[PDB]
Formats: sequence, structure tokens, C-alpha cells
Amino acid sequence: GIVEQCCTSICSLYQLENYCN
Amino acid sequence: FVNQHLCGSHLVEALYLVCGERGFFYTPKA
Ligand SMILES: [Zn+2]
Repeated sequence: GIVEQCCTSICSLYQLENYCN
Repeated sequence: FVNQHLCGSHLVEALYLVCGERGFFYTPKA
């Protein structure tokens, strides 16, 4: 879920704001 | 095998800072 898109291409603060509870 | 592991250590520190109050869920896979 986590690792593939965001370790191959850079995730942004608004995009990781979605992987919050 | 290592860059995936090293990057998850930075990914979980940015998650922690952006979610803040709501906490978060970290799972590697899926
Ligand atoms: Zn590092």
C-alpha cells in the first residue's frame, strides 16, 4: 500500500494526509 | 532488499507529522 508508489515516486504532504485515520 | 526498508522509515516520519492528531495506520504490503 505504502511503500510502492511512495518509494518509487515522491509523495507529498497532501497525498499522505489521506493515509491518516 | 534495503531501500524499500530505509524509505519506509522516512515515510512513517512524514505520515506522523502530516496526520498529527488523527494518528495513523502503517502496513507495508497490500
Ligand atoms: Zn535514509
